[PDB]
Amino acid sequence: WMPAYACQRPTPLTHHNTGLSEALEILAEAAGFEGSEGRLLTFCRAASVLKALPSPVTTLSQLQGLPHFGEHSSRVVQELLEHGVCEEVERVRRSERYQTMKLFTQIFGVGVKTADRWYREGLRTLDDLREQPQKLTQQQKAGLQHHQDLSTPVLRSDVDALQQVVEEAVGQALPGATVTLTGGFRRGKLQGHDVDFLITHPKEGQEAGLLPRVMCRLQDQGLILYHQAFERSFCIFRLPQPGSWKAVRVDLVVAPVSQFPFALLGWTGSKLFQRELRRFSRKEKGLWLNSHGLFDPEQKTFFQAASEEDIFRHLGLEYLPPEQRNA
DNA sequence: CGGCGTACG
DNA sequence: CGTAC
DNA sequence: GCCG
Ligand SMILES: [Cl-]
Ligand SMILES: [Cl-]
Ligand SMILES: [Cl-]
Ligand SMILES: [Mg+2]
Ligand SMILES: [Mg+2]
Ligand code: NA
Repeated sequence: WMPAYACQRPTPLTHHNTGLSEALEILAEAAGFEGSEGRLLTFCRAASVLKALPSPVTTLSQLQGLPHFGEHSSRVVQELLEHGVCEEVERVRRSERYQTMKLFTQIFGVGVKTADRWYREGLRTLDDLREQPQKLTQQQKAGLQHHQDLSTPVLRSDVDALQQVVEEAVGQALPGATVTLTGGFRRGKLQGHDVDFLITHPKEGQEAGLLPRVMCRLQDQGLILYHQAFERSFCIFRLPQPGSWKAVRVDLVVAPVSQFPFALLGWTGSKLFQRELRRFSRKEKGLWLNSHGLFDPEQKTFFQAASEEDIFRHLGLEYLPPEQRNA
């Protein structure tokens, strides 16, 4: 009744089991902070199953037969159904480890391994990190300086303004080039932690060398607070606000038009949706999927796709619009 | 038990 | 090591 | 942690 891969089922942005999925996602996050990738994936997948259900889970029997619910995930749900709280989840939430790893990994430039090393050195607060800049990269320095703004949700209102500004620079860098909104906003989210754009040009090959030209133009307009031949840029942008401005994370990616469907699919996400789709591709269909293409390793050939619809058809999956990829 | 997505900066 | 979905 |  419920297929086992998230790419086999529609997952809307808002759903009927918000509280249950949020709890499982706490345990998933905590597993990641400990390096337990398998447990992170199971808890993420169990959470996603609940997002795909057509109505609220009210009784434990409704978990019977659902993929990715075993003893542990089912006990979490049972406790939430019976008591409104799961003791394990609440213990994680208030733990010094969870709170500090979350605070540290939320920094742009800091991943689990860096956060964990700082944790073991006894560091606990952003001010702890500011006092020891000897230990910070230029990227991490930027992430820490801008941390407060970057912690403030980006709004869909902000996105339209940013896109016009990116389009202006893109059009000077390469007339005819296009800018497409991707990531969470393309899936219908009303706010986000960053804004994701995919850039291409209708004439194959004309996109070569494009992103340095775009970045130089944005920098000359005073709009770049931070950035690093390249085709992906992870920037911090200066975004107007009434009488002031705020820093916003923006990701720019260039793809040749031949690869655009694959890049659009990949950069539209969700992150879990894409991992599940690539796992499905490889394990169920024997095809290797990434944001550049879809490879048949028996015939040693790449599938040509003109659309995301083509890619779903290639993989034998019913098409899901971006708004239903919120796994 | 093995597997757990796959890229670029 | 970090980044992205 | 769960699937196959
Ligand atoms: Cl694990
Ligand atoms: Cl300004
Ligand atoms: Cl990729
Ligand atoms: Mg995003
Ligand atoms: Mg992004
Ligand atoms: Na980070």
